[PDB]
Amino acid sequence: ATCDDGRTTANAACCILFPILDDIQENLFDGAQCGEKVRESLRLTFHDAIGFSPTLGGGGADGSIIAFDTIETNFPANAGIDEIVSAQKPFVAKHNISAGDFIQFAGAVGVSNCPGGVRIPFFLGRPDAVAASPDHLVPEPFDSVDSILARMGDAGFSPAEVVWLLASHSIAAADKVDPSIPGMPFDSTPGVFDSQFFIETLLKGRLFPGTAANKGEAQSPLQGEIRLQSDHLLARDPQTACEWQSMVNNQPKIQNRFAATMSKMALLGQDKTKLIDCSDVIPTPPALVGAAHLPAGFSLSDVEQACAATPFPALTADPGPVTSVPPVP
Ligand code: HEM
Ligand SMILES: [Ca+2]
Ligand SMILES: [Ca+2]
Repeated sequence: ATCDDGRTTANAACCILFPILDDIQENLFDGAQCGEKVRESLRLTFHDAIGFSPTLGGGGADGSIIAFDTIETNFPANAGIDEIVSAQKPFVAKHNISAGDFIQFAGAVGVSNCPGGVRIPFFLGRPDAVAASPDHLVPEPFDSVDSILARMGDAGFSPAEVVWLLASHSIAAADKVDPSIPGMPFDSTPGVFDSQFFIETLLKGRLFPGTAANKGEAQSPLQGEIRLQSDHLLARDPQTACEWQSMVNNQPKIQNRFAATMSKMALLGQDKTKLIDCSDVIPTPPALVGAAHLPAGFSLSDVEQACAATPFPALTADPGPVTSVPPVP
């Protein structure tokens, strides 16, 4: 099919997505930047979709977190999610797209803004949300590895898939984990979708980045960087450690596994065969910037070898003394 200006798309239905693309790039993503709203939008795709259980209920990737926002944004596990829900609501109302479609579309478009990012498949046609998600379906950073893997598994994700989805934390920061110091990222490159998150979580912890250890927080190897306890444990757990370590300096795998598993997550509670493939609408992301490295002042001795099958790859450290991670703008 073709759109008004002759651009090819596999289905004519996808043409309605282009004005939505332009509007969000300009008015949600601050001129197609990989910034705060991109990160919050990626996070929202998860908080919307993970509200899904074959036995416990929830319609999954159905836009319920927007359509029933007063209920869902008040779940303890959804702390801080109100701001991005509130920012996205006018776009949903203004455009001719369901809330479930908009959330996943905004996430895929956002990721395409990030250097090293990957194009996530996108399907159009999710119905309006039917009911609010049940509470207690969103994993929390203080949950045990077994609890987290059981909840994600109930939703349909294997431990390896949990690792692949956690590539999202390569472009991520926290406001609620430690309320005193908002905007500390989970890796040293929160604006670059790269392997630094998997490297840095495997380093021996050194400090608590604020003035307090908070619930759900582990020791961080870097000042200005925050480490979730869930990430700390998943990096090292036998169920996940070899998968975690394999992401290190493996950009093609990070991209490929993230795209595939995000697509699967965006379809929770949905039937892809009743939807329309509009993947070709998502822009090509900019290429990776920077390279895999240990932070400056670190050596391979700082790695906590958790994978038994294979040793950590022999990365080199950035030059100079150990430095802090600047807060995200
Ligand atoms: C599997 C268990 C997970 C846990 C326990 C977890 C936990 C967290 C926490 C505590 C935050 C910080 C919230 C705050 O204080 O502001 C966060 C941020 C974030 N999460 Fe995860 N997460 C998980 C999985 C995922 C998945 C599957 C995605 C996929 C899209 C994702 C995407 C993000 C993003 C992009 C941010 C950054 C938000 C921002 O920069 O504003 N997370 N996560
Ligand atoms: Ca939902
Ligand atoms: Ca990064």
